[PDB]
Amino acid sequence: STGSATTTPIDSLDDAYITPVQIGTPAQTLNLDFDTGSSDLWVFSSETTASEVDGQTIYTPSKSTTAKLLSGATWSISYGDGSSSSGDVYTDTVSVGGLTVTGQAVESAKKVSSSFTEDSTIDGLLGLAFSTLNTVSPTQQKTFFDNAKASLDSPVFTADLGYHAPGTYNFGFIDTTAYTGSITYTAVSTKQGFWEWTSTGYAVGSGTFKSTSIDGIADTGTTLLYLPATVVSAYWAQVSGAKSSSSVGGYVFPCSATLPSFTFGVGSARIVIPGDYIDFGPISTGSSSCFGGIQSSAGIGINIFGDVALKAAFVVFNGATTPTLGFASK
Repeated sequence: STGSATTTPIDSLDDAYITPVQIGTPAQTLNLDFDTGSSDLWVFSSETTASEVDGQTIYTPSKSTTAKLLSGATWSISYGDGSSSSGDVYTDTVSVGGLTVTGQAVESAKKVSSSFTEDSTIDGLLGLAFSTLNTVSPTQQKTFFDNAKASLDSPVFTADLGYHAPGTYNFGFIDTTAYTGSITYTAVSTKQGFWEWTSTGYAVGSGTFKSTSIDGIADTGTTLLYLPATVVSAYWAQVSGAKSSSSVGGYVFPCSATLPSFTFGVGSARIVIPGDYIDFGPISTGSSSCFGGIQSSAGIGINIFGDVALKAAFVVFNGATTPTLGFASK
């Protein structure tokens, strides 16, 4: 089997991408944030604290003939951005882009933190990290991809995120029309439950490539590219008036700037992030200070190849017995 679903920026900045997910019978379509940096499929639901729902589409398990309470199961998750959600769990039929998993753990939010409530466009998350990170207790649950894997033509999904445009998540096949050149595959460590790999280095603009190992995660659920402060300083040093602002919480640059590209290495291959991808627009409406899409990972404890990096590539999440990560230009 295969699935293919369009993923759509939630706003003009590509702050996140939502992918329609059918849950239950008859289908309830929720727009979920596919997150290769987490392993919970959780949704706004009929159970979510009413004051914490503001425009989201909710899953109502009671309207799904295939929903079953996973008795006693609860979940609680805190993301790298300080957001959180928790609740109970149903099993239900979940389809993504024509690919159906029966018995998917659908984690029903009772509580969501303010950032979720405030984002009316995101009805929940569909985690695509390793199921070892799943927060369901006392019985940890598998991700959608883990549940689908055995049925897929190939144990892979691909992320083809758009810059200011829809992209595609494919399950079980590699669209050889979706990228240029070859896919370069690179080793993954699952030791932290992430799609963790080692970039072979970087270049800033037309600058010489710096060969240096950068351990990071391929995280579709993270907007920006978070790299060691040395790399990020090197990048922003090439933008007149760019500065790290503690008040704003990262590098800002003059909205009048033309950003340089950022290249990151995948083995001997190079993925070029156009400078426009690194522009996250005014820090506040009407500000002439723009937020940078390349930020220091120093305060995180992990480098994150988020959407800024991944949308420059066709990315293969190879969930074979030995997982690997493929990057292609597109």
